[PDB]
Amino acid sequence: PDITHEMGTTSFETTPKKVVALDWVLTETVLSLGIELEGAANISGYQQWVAEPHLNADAIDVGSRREPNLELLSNIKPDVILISKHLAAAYEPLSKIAPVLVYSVYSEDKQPLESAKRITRSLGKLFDKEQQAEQVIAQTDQRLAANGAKITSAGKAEKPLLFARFINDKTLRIHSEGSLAQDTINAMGLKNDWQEPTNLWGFTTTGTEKLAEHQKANVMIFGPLSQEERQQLTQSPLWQAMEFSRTDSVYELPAIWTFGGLLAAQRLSDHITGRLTQ
Ligand SMILES: [Fe+3]
Ligand SMILES: [Fe+3]
Ligand SMILES: [Mg+2]
Ligand SMILES: [Mg+2]
Repeated sequence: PDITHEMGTTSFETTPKKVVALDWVLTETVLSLGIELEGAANISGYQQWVAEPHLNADAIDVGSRREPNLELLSNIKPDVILISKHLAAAYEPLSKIAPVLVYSVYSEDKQPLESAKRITRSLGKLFDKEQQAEQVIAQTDQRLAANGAKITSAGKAEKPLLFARFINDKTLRIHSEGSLAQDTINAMGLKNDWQEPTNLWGFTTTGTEKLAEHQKANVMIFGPLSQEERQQLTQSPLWQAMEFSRTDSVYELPAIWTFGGLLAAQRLSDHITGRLTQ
């Protein structure tokens, strides 16, 4: 019955049935184990930026990731509330409503894939889904290796990758050390063209002029992009001047969460493999 999390040890004499997750990677992880959410933070955002796996029908929006709705959470009476250390200032208030477990995929460890495995195992214990947890972990490692072997065998692993989130006309997040994207492509035997320092989420915020020092890369642009965002890239003199634009070496990915878990890594791996070996 005793579960350890980042704020100590909690006992559950029955598996918690009504589950709230207050970040999207914990939402993804709960869903990865075949468990439904009573509530999740910012469902319209999860739908836009995460997309899969699909949240269950009856899931209630319990506030923003930064501002949980305490009145609503009190009314819906969860059996467990899942947060990261990024919401630790809400630990004691949420604790008055229900048992709170603290799990952080993104920490100063900067090993998101390994953290998501550790956390998939803890939540597998919490929900009596340990076998399902071990298979999500094994299938993640299987898919990365197999996709890596395919890309390498096709002679497509030699060109380095640049992973970019569009922020505005003049601003990008480039994903490298500590990013889900980097843990994924490292496992697939690919090279990151970005070697600048990153925050604990695994990205550097940069100007778009920095792309000029990375023209030999295959550029992967995270989805989704708005019509206005995509027109800004299509029409930008800077982007159209870059070698990767002239050599058809720019790929727009679908909506896959850059701060997601094992299922995000699986989907990102599949889509990269598709684009590089089509
Ligand atoms: Fe939010
Ligand atoms: Fe964000
Ligand atoms: Mg999140
Ligand atoms: Mg990003």
